[PDB]
Amino acid sequence: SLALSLTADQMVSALLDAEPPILYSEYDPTRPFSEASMMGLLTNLADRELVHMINWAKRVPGFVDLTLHDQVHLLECAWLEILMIGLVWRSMEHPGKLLFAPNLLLDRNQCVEGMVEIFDMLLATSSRFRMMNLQGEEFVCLKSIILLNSGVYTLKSLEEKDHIHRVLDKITDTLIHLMAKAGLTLQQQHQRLAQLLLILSHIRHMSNKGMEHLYSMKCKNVVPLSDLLLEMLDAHRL
Amino acid sequence: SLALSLTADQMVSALLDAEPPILYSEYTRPFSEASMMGLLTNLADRELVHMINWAKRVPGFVDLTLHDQVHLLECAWLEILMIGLVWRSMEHPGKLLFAPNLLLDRNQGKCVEGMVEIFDMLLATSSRFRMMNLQGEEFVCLKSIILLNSGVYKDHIHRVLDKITDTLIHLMAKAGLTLQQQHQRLAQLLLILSHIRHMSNKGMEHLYSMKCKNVVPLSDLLLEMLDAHRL
Amino acid sequence: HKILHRLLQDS
Amino acid sequence: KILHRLLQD
Ligand SMILES: Oc1ccc(C(=C2CCC(CF)CC2)c2ccc(O)cc2)cc1
Ligand SMILES: Oc1ccc(C(=C2CCC(CF)CC2)c2ccc(O)cc2)cc1
Repeated sequence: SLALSLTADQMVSALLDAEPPILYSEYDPTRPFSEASMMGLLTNLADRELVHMINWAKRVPGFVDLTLHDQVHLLECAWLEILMIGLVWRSMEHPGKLLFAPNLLLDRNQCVEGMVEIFDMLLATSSRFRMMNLQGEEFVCLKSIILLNSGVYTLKSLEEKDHIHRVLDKITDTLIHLMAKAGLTLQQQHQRLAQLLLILSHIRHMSNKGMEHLYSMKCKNVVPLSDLLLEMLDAHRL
Repeated sequence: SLALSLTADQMVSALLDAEPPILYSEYTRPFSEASMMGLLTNLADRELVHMINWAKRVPGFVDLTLHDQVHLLECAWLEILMIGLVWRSMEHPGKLLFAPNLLLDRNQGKCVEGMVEIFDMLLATSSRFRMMNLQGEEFVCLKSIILLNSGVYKDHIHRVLDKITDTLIHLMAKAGLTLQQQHQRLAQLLLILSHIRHMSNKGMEHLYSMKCKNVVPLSDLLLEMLDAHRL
Repeated sequence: HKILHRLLQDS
Repeated sequence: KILHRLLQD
């Protein structure tokens, strides 16, 4: 595999080049909003983002080395986590607001459903990234870690697992390398590494609660969930 | 906060001294949905009392307001129960040591809807801890991290979390690991905390389902802890 | 109002 | 499965 042969800077360059674009929503300020229609906006946005995420994952070093079944599994497990960390990343420069799209800025007020608790958790995570001064190089490393780690726990296949483990170690070294170049001391490096990885626990949480919320509305017969989005959601049941 | 003035060894021994005991279940191998969840509920309820007293002895936790202590415990109680479970189950591959007199395998999770999936997740996490040769000193650091981080969305908790991070590194350096091995092992341990969170949320759904059925009597304490996640 | 309040007290 | 197909193409 070429993923294990990459240097830290090459790993960063690869991840930066693999970055998906920022998509627009069909939001219209002149158009009346509703509880269902707002979810429709986010649904339609996430659905289009998924296609770009799938192609993004293929450019993540070490991912295509895996079997198709393992690739499907990891994406099924992490798709909402990856969407959310992207959302949280885009919302850094906007305190108290979530930038779903360049034409779609929502605050805690402009709400629903139960979603308002999830909104607050996303806002708090964004506030966290902001105060940590999260860098783009760190962000792409974190997002790649989420992809490979979120799904990972005969005969073998075990072989697939420790390959992911080695790539995860590589991204770990990459993170440390980035912080070292930033001029951080060894103590500050370990602390920041810890701070960054603990956020992944929160992203997992928001994903799980979000998945419950998405499954909740799917039974309410409210919003056109796309064919792919129905697949990704159904994989987490239950 | 005295937690910050503590040395690494003082932090470790404080966490070691705060450790709750390994409790026993009552004295038949569970298969039914009732007796299985009946024994687990009774055990967990008694474990919760020890967890609360344990939390108050975790450095920095008492310095928080009571409402913050409540919030953190409500958020993390199942995570804490589970990491204790996978720790106890380390020396027993393929089995979950809920109690020394209560060893369960995945075959007993089969007879309960949506249980065996969580069982396998717990078994995989326990197996991972075993392959990493997780030490007790590391375990108590991780469990304290869960308590303080899981609901943490403040400056005080931030520094305490950094303090525990320094404590983990101290332990690894004490064990003779190189700087490279230290930050690699630190990453591996903390990434497992993401899986622990996932299992907790899945377990919480499972408990909410059991509560809705209403056959296994829940304690009022367990109810409040459970209802805290109802959103 | 919560049991957890009482138990966390008992100083 | 759609995800399985998109990963191929
Ligand atoms: O770029 C993003 C990130 C997250 C979301 C979603 C969110 C984030 C905010 C949550 C709080 F309500 C709901 C899940 C989402 C996903 C799929 C759907 O069908 C609907 C919404 C969309 C685009
Ligand atoms: O030491 C432990 C750890 C976890 C559990 C439980 C778990 C772990 C395994 C889950 C999947 F089956 C279910 C929840 C649990 C908690 C509260 C209850 O009322 C009932 C069970 C108990 C004791």
